[PDB]
Order: sequence, then structure tokens, then C-alpha cells
Amino acid sequence: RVKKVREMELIYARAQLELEVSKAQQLANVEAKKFKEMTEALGPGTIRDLAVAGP
Amino acid sequence: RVKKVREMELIYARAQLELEVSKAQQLANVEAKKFKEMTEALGPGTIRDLA
Amino acid sequence: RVKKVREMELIYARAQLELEVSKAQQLANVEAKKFKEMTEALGPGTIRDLAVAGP
Repeated sequence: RVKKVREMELIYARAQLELEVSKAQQLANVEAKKFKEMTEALGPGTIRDLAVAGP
Repeated sequence: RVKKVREMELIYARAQLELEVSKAQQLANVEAKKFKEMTEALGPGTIRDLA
Repeated sequence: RVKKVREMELIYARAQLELEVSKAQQLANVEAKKFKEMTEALGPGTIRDLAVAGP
């Protein structure tokens, strides 16, 4: 009884595994290429001065 | 009973995954190219002096 | 009685093992390649200045 249900919690957790995996995976692709285009369209010297706004 | 509903919470979370993904994805495109045009139309020396 | 149920908790924990394994495994792939693309699209000097925002 316990073997079968928990070997199934095995397969169910394999499932929930992949869900959380690709969840955060493509959320990561989202925010990472977000800030990719952010800073690439910014430019090296532009963001350097924007952050070095201090004498 | 638990297998089927939670393998479905698998597919539903795959769904909610992609929702949050492209949500923040295109919000990111939004704010990033926002500040892209901001600082590019500003110019290097302009923003340097402004800061 | 105890042997059989707990040798099964063996196989069930082998299962729960692999669930937690690939859970954190692909969550790791998620966040790691997230910050991969983050900092790679950033660039060496860009992130250096963004963090060296201080005189």
C-alpha cells in the first residue's frame, strides 16, 4: 500500500519537479534577457555615468 | 486520485510558469527599452553632467 | 512486518530522493542560466561600473 502510493509520489514529484523547473527557467529567460536588452541598449559609458552620478 | 490531480497541477503550473514568464519578460522589454531610449537620446556627456 | 514496510520506505525515499533532486536541479538550471544571460548580456565593464557606483 505505502510502496505504490509513494512510488507514485515519486512520479508526481518528478512532474512537480519539471513544473517548478521550467517555471523558474523561463521566468529566468524573461528577466535575464529583459536586463540584457536594458543594459545593451543603454551602453557601457551611459550606464557607467548613470551609476557614477556622484562627485 | 492524488496522482492525477497533481500531475495536472504539473500542467497547470507549467501554464502559470509561462504566464509569469512572459509577464515579466515583456514588462522587462518595456522598462529596459524605455531607459534605452531615455539614456540614448540623453547622450554620454549630457547624462554625465546631469549626474 | 517492519522489514517489508521499511524496505518500501527505502524505495519510496529513493523516489522522494529523485523528486527533490530534479526539483532543485532544474530550479538551479533556471536561476543559474537566468543570471548567466543577465551578466553576459550586461558585459564585464558594464556590471563593473554598475557595482562600482561609488567615488
